[PDB]
Amino acid sequence: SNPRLTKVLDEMSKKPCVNINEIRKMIRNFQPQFIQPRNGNRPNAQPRTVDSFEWVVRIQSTVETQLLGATNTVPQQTLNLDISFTDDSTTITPASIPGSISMLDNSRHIPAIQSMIQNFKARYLGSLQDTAQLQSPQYPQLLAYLFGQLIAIKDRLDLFRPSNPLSLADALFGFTLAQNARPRYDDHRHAKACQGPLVIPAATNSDCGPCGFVQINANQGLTLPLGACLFVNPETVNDQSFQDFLWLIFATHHRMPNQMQNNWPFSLNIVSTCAAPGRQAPHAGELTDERVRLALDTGHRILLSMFNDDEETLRYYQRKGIETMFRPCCFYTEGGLLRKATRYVSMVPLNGLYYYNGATSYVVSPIHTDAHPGITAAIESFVDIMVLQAVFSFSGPKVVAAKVNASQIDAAMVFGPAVAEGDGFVYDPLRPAPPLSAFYTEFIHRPAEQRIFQMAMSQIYGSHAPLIIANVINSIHNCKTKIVNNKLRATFVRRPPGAPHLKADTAIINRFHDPELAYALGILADGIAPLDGSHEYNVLDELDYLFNGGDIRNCFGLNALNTRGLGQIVHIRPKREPGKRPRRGFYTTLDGQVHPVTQDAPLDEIYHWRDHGNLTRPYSCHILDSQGLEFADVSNGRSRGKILVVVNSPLKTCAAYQGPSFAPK
Amino acid sequence: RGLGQIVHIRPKREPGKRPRRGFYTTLDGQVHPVTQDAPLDEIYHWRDHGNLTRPYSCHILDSQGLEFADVSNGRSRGKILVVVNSPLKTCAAYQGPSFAP
Amino acid sequence: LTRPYSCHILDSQGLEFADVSNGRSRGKILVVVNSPLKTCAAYQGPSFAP
Amino acid sequence: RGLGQIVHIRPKREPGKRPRRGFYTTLDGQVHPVTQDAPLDEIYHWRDHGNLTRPYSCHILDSQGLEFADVSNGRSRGKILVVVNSPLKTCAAYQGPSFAPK
Repeated sequence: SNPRLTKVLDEMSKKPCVNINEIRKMIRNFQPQFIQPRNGNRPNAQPRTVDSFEWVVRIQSTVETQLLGATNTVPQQTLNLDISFTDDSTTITPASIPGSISMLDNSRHIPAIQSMIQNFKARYLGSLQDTAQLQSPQYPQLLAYLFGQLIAIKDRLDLFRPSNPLSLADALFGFTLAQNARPRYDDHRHAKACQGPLVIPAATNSDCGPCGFVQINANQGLTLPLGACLFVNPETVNDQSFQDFLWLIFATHHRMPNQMQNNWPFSLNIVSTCAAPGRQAPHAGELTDERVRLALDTGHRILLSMFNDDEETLRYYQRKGIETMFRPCCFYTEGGLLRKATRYVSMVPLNGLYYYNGATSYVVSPIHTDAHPGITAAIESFVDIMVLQAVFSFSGPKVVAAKVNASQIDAAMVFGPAVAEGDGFVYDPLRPAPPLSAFYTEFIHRPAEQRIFQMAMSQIYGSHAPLIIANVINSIHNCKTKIVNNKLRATFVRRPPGAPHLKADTAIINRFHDPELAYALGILADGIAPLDGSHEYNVLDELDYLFNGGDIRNCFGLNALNTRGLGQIVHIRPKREPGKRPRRGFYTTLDGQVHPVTQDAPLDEIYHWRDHGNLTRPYSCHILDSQGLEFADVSNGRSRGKILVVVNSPLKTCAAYQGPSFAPK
Repeated sequence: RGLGQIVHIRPKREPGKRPRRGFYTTLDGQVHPVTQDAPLDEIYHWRDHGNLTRPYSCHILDSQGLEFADVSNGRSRGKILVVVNSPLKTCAAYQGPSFAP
Repeated sequence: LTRPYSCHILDSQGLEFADVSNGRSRGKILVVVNSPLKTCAAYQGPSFAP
Repeated sequence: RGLGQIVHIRPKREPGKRPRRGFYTTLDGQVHPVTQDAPLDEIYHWRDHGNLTRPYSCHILDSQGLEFADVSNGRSRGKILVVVNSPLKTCAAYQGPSFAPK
């Protein structure tokens, strides 16, 4: 019993959303055109070490409006997307909910492992023949996360070509470092990486690279260690690339923050049937580019075999790991927080029994070889943040404002039309700000911003939907981020810890980036209607739609003429009620003031809004309420013409303007 | 002496139409909005002259969309007593005509 | 986390409860319990008052 | 002038028998093919004279398996005005017989 819900569901059924394969196909293979620090210009030559956490590759995209009837031409705007590309952040949390993390099934690792432990094992420990005690939990997650982090290191070094280079292996290990200095990469204020040169662990009897080793032979003993066990044939253990891959994984695991390092120990250790190949501990210049690449390849093969050859969750965890160092940069001065509350993947210490003999499959294009995986991971994340944006805004702007002496019992005041009763909260400013998990959770549980999310994600990803959905929900539940009174100034990565202040002391908490990108990519978009082609506009009625609780962005008939001469086009007068009583009218802006209008007068000096061109803040709630207005016309015609807007962006996907939406017709 | 614990003011949520911020207009045209329900003494004020207030002060010109709910356990309908012992009282004490008896 | 069986109020007779807030006494709450000794059967066990 | 980000060409989206790929043949012999979605500007990329091209040049002879998806709502159904003034405009200039496609 909800007409809007059923209408939207039927629409989404009519025009299925574009599954992610198109996004991957489009983004996989273009190099960035230019990379520069977010605020300013790049220097002549890049410094020795990435040290300013603002460098961001950007993706230009512009809009030009064009129409006859206006006084002068309209200047073009630059809607460009940015990618953080330097700053670090955590993404792994221990919390969980039912679907947040699942354990794989060792239904094809147990037969072989038992048949290989029954024969080559001293004939005095007894016959095992039970195939039921080999039931340790199967959680091969953290390996993929570390793999992703390693790929991220590689990509970050490649993009920001430093002046004096070093081999990726050399930079990662950091042989020629100082006592407690930062690694060659990731050396800045926010950097979180174990400093100092990496230390090889020890010179024990049974070594097989960085991890422990146990053999199964007659004149020996057998005792499976506690962590994970990767049972492999003697052929590969004595191979070369595999040893290098193990060393690389170990190396990237010891650069995590010390505390998080203690939480999730690197417990891998291999068991086979041949003599232990002593640890090699490469140093100075043993590993080189091609050898590293070969090791990466073999490691990817190993991980795929560990995942029951799933390759869709593997790519998921790999993306999530690579996301600690690449991520989209917000676009609105509000502060770019919608991402910060959706970035957590639950995890558990690795464990289980794994057997690896061959390949069992071949993937045409794995993530680790696609010409800068960082960008593709960042955009793969953005294509989800935008869907979340679309679902939250399904009802209204969902503002959160500040008022002094607000009741510390309930924080729900009605703001007027265009803001549904549920949303539109308020909070005292002089006390610590709210936690921002006290709103989102309340938003994504209703059976209107839930089913939409369900079906949209289902269409985007298909069978491997639940995992993402479940996980993101968990992220919302425990997010410590808080709302703040500051601005990002549109040329920063983080709020400058000075005294930026809000224009209206309020924050809209459901906008992350302009919906135009959502339309272009084909994903779901809401509210705001698309602007790419000829449009019939009726100012005399569009403006009316505005003052009764709209937003200017839908009203592309106004922005065109905002200061091109809208003045001598339309007048506003209080009301001409021919009967009961001649009362006067007024309107309320996003602030409290309720300045009124008494007589006929040109519109240009009654509202007088800032003119950006044809790209205004979509959820700014310019006017909340207004009663008693007429909007007379002051020119025959000249208020029922045409307008043409052209937007060309480099990320136009395959099915660009054929996606579901429910913006006013 | 009360009216901070006896009566509250809240916007009217009666129909299913768009919620609107109730407002009332004082004498000088200062439209006052009432968004979040609050105790009455925090929304409107006026000097206490006991029970002799300026008769025609024209306090509130108009108001639209307002509700008044009490928050005291049924002791908002009390009785009061007033005594006016003026020294220029005459025979026809209160027998004169009026408009609103 | 209050003591489960503290047996606070044994009995009461003749009492009424009326709210004095404009319809914001029926809110929602969220609780998170990330214990480190969670097992596979997270919450699938039987009970008495589901 | 920007036809590029207006229309895409893709091989074919036949929902049944077989996903084969498409190609076109120019006036020369070469039969260079098209496999995936891509902007039109780098698949044909013809010389631009303005609004007066060789009328009988046979730019493309054959093509099988193409779709021409649109990549912008509208922006591909507008108007155009061409003015040609020549000094030899005769008396009855645009009132002569012809059989060009309607």
